[PDB]
Amino acid sequence: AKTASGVHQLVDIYEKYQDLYTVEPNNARQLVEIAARDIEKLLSNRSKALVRLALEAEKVQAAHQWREDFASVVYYNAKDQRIKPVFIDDANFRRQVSYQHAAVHIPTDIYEGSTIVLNELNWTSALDDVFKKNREEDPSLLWQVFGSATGLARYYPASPWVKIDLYDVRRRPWYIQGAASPKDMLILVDVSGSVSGLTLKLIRTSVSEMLETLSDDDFVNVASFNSNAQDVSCFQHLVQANVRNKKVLKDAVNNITAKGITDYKKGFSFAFEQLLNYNVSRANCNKIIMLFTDGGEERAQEIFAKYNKDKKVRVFTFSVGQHNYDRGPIQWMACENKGYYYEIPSIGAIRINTQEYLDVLGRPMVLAGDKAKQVQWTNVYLDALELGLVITGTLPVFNITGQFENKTNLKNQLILGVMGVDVSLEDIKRLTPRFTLCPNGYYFAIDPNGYVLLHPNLQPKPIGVGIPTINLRKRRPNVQNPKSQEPVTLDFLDAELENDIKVEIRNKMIDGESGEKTFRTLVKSQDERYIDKGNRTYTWTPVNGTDYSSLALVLPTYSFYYIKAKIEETITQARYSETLKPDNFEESGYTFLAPRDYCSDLKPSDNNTEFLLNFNEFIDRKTTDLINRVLLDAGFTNELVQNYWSKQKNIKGVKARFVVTDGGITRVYPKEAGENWQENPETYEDSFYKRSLDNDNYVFTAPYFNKSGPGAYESGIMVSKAVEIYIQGKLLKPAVVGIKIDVNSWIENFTKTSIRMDCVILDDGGFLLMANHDDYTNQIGRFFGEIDPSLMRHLVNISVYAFNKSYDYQSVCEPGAASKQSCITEQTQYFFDNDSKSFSGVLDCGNCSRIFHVEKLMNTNLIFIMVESKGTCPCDTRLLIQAEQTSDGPDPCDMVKQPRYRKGPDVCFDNNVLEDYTDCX
Amino acid sequence: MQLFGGRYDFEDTEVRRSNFDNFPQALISVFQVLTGEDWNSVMYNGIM
Amino acid sequence: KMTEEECRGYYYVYKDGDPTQMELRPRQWIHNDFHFDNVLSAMMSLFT
Ligand SMILES: *[C@@H]1O[C@H](CO)[C@@H](O[C@@H]2O[C@H](CO)[C@@H](O[C@@H]3O[C@H](CO)[C@@H](O)[C@H](O)[C@H]3NC(C)=O)[C@H](O)[C@H]2NC(C)=O)[C@H](O)[C@H]1NC(C)=O
Ligand SMILES: *[C@@H]1O[C@H](CO)[C@@H](O[C@@H]2O[C@H](CO)[C@@H](O[C@@H]3O[C@H](CO)[C@@H](O)[C@H](O)[C@@H]3O)[C@H](O)[C@H]2NC(C)=O)[C@H](O)[C@H]1NC(C)=O
Ligand SMILES: *[C@@H]1O[C@H](CO)[C@@H](O[C@@H]2O[C@H](CO)[C@@H](O[C@@H]3O[C@H](CO)[C@@H](O)[C@H](O)[C@@H]3O)[C@H](O)[C@H]2NC(C)=O)[C@H](O)[C@H]1NC(C)=O
Ligand SMILES: *[C@@H]1O[C@H](CO)[C@@H](O[C@@H]2O[C@H](CO)[C@@H](O)[C@H](O)[C@H]2NC(C)=O)[C@H](O)[C@H]1NC(C)=O
Ligand SMILES: *[C@@H]1O[C@H](CO)[C@@H](O[C@@H]2O[C@H](CO)[C@@H](O)[C@H](O)[C@H]2NC(C)=O)[C@H](O)[C@H]1NC(C)=O
Ligand SMILES: *[C@@H]1O[C@H](CO)[C@@H](O[C@@H]2O[C@H](CO)[C@@H](O)[C@H](O)[C@H]2NC(C)=O)[C@H](O)[C@H]1NC(C)=O
Ligand SMILES: *[C@@H]1O[C@H](CO)[C@@H](O[C@@H]2O[C@H](CO)[C@@H](O)[C@H](O)[C@H]2NC(C)=O)[C@H](O)[C@H]1NC(C)=O
Ligand SMILES: *[C@@H]1O[C@H](CO)[C@@H](O)[C@H](O)[C@H]1NC(C)=O
Ligand SMILES: *[C@@H]1O[C@H](CO)[C@@H](O)[C@H](O)[C@H]1NC(C)=O
Ligand SMILES: *[C@@H]1O[C@H](CO)[C@@H](O)[C@H](O)[C@H]1NC(C)=O
Ligand SMILES: *[C@@H]1O[C@H](CO)[C@@H](O)[C@H](O)[C@H]1NC(C)=O
Ligand SMILES: *[C@@H]1O[C@H](CO)[C@@H](O)[C@H](O)[C@H]1NC(C)=O
Ligand SMILES: *[C@@H]1O[C@H](CO)[C@@H](O)[C@H](O)[C@H]1NC(C)=O
Ligand SMILES: *[C@@H]1O[C@H](CO)[C@@H](O)[C@H](O)[C@H]1NC(C)=O
Ligand SMILES: [Ca+2]
Repeated sequence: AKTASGVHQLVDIYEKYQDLYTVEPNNARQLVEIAARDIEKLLSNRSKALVRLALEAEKVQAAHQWREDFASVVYYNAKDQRIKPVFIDDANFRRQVSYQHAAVHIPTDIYEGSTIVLNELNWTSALDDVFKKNREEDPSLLWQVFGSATGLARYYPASPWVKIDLYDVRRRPWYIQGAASPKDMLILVDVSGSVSGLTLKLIRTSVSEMLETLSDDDFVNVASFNSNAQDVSCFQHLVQANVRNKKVLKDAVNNITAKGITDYKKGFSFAFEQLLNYNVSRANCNKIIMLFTDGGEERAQEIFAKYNKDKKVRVFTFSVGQHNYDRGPIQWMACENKGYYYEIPSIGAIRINTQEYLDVLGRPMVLAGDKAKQVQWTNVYLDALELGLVITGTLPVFNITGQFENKTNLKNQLILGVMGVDVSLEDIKRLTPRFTLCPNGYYFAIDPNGYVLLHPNLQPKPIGVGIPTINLRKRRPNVQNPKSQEPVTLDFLDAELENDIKVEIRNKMIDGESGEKTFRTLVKSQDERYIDKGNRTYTWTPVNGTDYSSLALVLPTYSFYYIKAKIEETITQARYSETLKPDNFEESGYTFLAPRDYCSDLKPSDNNTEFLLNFNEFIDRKTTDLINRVLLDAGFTNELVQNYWSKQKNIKGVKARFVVTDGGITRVYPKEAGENWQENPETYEDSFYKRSLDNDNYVFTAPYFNKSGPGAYESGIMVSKAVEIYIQGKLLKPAVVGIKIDVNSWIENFTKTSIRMDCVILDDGGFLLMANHDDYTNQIGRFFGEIDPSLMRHLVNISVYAFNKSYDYQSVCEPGAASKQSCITEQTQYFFDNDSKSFSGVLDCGNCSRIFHVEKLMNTNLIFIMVESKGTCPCDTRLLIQAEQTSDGPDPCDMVKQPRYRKGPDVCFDNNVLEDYTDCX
Repeated sequence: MQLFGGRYDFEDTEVRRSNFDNFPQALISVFQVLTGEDWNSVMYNGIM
Repeated sequence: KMTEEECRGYYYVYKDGDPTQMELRPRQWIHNDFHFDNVLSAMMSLFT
């Protein structure tokens, strides 16, 4: 390893050129306080661009007139009088964009003409000049949008829409938070004998549609009332309503029987208990009870007289179905208790009725129009127009038409709509430098609920389902199968490894003000195989402006310092570019260049050859710190070719050498065997480069088996060493040099060392490197519990080498029984625990005995086992299986019990002495 | 009204509308069988 | 919808009441074919 690589010679290279550098600090605290000042300014400007859409949106409403007939309206109707304007290709939006006319999206449920719809296209044409101004006030803006209470939606860039499209903007995550407050909600399902048949299937449906209008500040709990009132939920109190906890209740709802006697008196007395307590958590805000019965001959005056003295719990009742019972008392229940009775005839009417429930709760906001205009940011979701992960900012729009003059004031209440301006996370991730700071380092951000904005494993493909059951006997060769308007709300304690130290970090970061902590942790390696253990130094600050985020910068402790590119000779860097041409592949090696940024580039879809040739052309025009670094990187890896690898020429051995540096230059030297380098050319998303920087010794990685393709005897295994540099009392780790061991050659040493019994060269990770005995020589790189589990189940039990079992929430699997779906998986990851590299044992599986002796090698990543036998009586107990097994999530009934620390918001509008509740009805 | 008692629940979306789930609904439905019109739909729903 | 102005466009016909199996139709007035408007049209329906 010391000879085949020129690591010590590459030490000689960085130590040779004492010029061309100035090692600069990171300070950390300084980088985060600077980056916090930028993410504020990002939100500052977009923040206001709602404020121009709110003020000029209200003014045109006050002068509208209300035209009844229409003989004059010329909009776009983005699903196909009508216009058909030009389209420019763009890369900010990766689609066709218009810039000159607003679009209009109308749901395919509601249109004719309509005196309601068409009259609202009249005045919302006036917004477009305000739309057009902010583009020229500020470039790089994403989808501005006016949603509306009647289902309309206008958005300025105008792109065509993305086979049956449901998409109702009145139920979309960003429209609901900006039109309400948090809700302690409680759904009660009448389950007597009177509801079997048509009215059963509706409630099973209508509850399942109600839970999708929740954000993640809302709380629910489902309580059938019957003879007695119980919670058919396994919760007995209020949940937090994650993505997850909403999935629990739907399997509870879809198995409700129907028989017994209605009472409404044990039921409500069970219900007003639940919204009390004040022990668990709750949002302490607009308390809703919702009552899904079918009619019943009771004005239950008693319970409201005992619990609604103060009238601080509003009651939505709904009646479903086509029973001929009384709808009498139920209309009395809501109209007294500030409710708003609605009625669900059948399927199809369900989507329209369960969304108007939010407009009723907007009544305290419309009575407090001075303070209520704050920008409420929704957390994170995938946009329906296919842009990536976006974050929205919302601000409601009121129907001020009667102010300071007053007037009759009939509908001085319910709002018009919600203005929205979306933000990409890439917009954020270009503010967050991740190119000076050591691939295990990364910015990172947490919302007040404990959810994530910038952890680098967000990865589109939404989360969190049980075992994804699909039958194929139920479907038809037909309809589109909806695309889950579900957000992507990842827990911080599930984005990484859970630890007693990190929970202290998370609970302080979610509200606190400064701080930092340095400690020892387990680190899950990328494309999970491997857990390392190392040190981290990481800080946090809240955003000086809003509270709706807080940053944090994770650092390896050897990463305070970095290399400054500084070339002031201009001939030396041109010679370094001369290395970087493809003409010199026999000279240097296949030199590959990671996709990075500058002025006018593109990304290589595996045509790194094209990107390199595109990159070659750039400096030839020029004949700003990333452009200088790669040039500075270019010759320092070249001198390992011409001064150490040029003098060797295809030894007894190696097969193929390689050098990965940060700055994105990787070189494989023979270049016939290099073209097979089958991994990621991105150094920061590279797997072994990061792992190599953690350890201070040699790292062996076992490739997979079958994997897609020729990773094999063809390939071999991988060696690595981080390169430590001693500048003037400092420690910098720029490069990683790798040797790719020819396997049969390393059999040939392993064979002749045996002749001068069952032995396994084994890694950390339980992956077979090599063995004797020739049955194992084809399995190479398979986890050894799939080979000899009787040893391995014993071997961990007589320790080293232990395991954690995380859960991943975004991997995709194959559905079971009763194409590609995301599902919650498990991941066993094996690691070393304990020192004292001498582990002997004597195994008796049962009725046959045999001998262990396990020897960890020194200054490297290697387990060497000597086991003696196979030929005695066998022991096929099980298989310790790595990889990912599709399984469930954690127990939700017990995760809720010791819940998870967090904070709610601070507005909670409720209960004006004004309002006046006579509508309902 | 005692043999069929409004047991016409079914859990579907089709309007099996000649139910017996009242008194005068049962009176009209019963008359239908005497005129011999459509007493399949009546009967098929009884045995289902 | 019940009314002349408010009944055009498209809507959702569900084959059996699973709210995923969702299909489209245009909607319009089905004038129900044995109508009582004119006394000529009435006697053709009292005949049935
Ligand atoms: C496993 O296979 C290896 C081949 O990849 C063998 O490695 C070779 O071992 C030689 C002696 O053991 C080394 O020779 C030394 O090389 C250095 C410079 O490389 C010279 O300065 C030394 O003078 C020279 N030693 C002597 C006595 O002259 C090779 O460097 C080394 N590597 C190669 C050829 O790539 C291992 O020997 C082999 N293991 C066994 C047990 O056979
Ligand atoms: C909503 O639609 C109506 C039309 O249905 C738009 O009203 C039109 O408004 C313009 C100016 O706002 C009027 O133009 C003026 O016409 C007079 C002639 O009477 C002319 O002398 C003026 O110099 C000016 O050109 C136009 O008459 C009027 N249309 C009708 C049919 O009355 C209205 O602008 C739309 N709303 C928004 C917000 O754009
Ligand atoms: C914003 O608030 C104002 C509050 O007045 C709303 O204006 C009112 O809207 C109603 C809608 O029904 C208008 O009623 C209509 O009146 C015509 C007049 O002949 C009648 O024929 C119709 O049948 C209908 O009932 C009412 O006139 C109107 N008020 C005034 C003073 O014009 C306005 O609509 C609200 N905006 C939105 C988008 O809801
Ligand atoms: C949570 O609410 C319950 C009410 O259900 C409270 O329970 C009572 O606790 C006191 C002591 O604090 C006992 O003396 C009572 O016997 C309990 N009630 C009943 C009905 O047994 C409880 O205090 C609340 N707080 C916590 C932290 O649990
Ligand atoms: C928002 O950030 C500014 C700038 O950091 C804060 O100003 C700090 O004020 C303290 C005194 O309380 C000084 O000791 C710090 O040196 C200041 N910061 C800097 C970078 O110099 C301001 O206090 C923050 N806002 C709030 C409310 O805490
Ligand atoms: C990526 O793009 C380059 C184009 O520069 C491809 O290289 C060419 O491959 C074709 C055959 O596939 C040869 O005939 C050409 O001579 C190659 N060179 C050039 C300059 O065109 C490369 O194959 C592409 N890779 C993939 C996977 O498509
Ligand atoms: C994940 O792995 C770590 C390995 O350190 C486990 O942490 C140790 O747990 C033992 C007992 O289980 C304690 O005695 C040690 O103090 C822990 N060490 C550290 C560094 O925390 C952890 O328990 C594992 N978690 C799971 C779920 O398996
Ligand atoms: C916000 O807008 C102002 C004025 O338009 C501009 O100076 C500033 O650069 C913008 N913020 C960012 C982060 O670009
Ligand atoms: C109802 O179905 C759910 C989901 O399969 C299951 O968890 C529950 O135990 C079932 N209850 C009964 C009584 O079958
Ligand atoms: C982390 O740093 C501490 C002190 O600098 C050191 O004792 C410890 O060995 C380091 N962790 C590892 C895994 O080396
Ligand atoms: C892949 O390896 C497995 C061993 O688990 C083997 O059963 C399978 O046959 C291999 N794939 C192919 C295509 O042979
Ligand atoms: C393995 O560890 C478990 C942990 O409790 C222990 O109960 C068991 O005795 C150990 N196995 C053996 C063979 O001693
Ligand atoms: C290492 O493991 C052995 C048993 O495998 C145990 O007795 C010993 O205490 C361990 N040492 C440490 C430092 O944990
Ligand atoms: C167990 O031991 C007995 C002798 O006591 C032997 O006859 C038998 O074959 C053994 N069975 C196994 C499964 O090892
Ligand atoms: Ca009843």
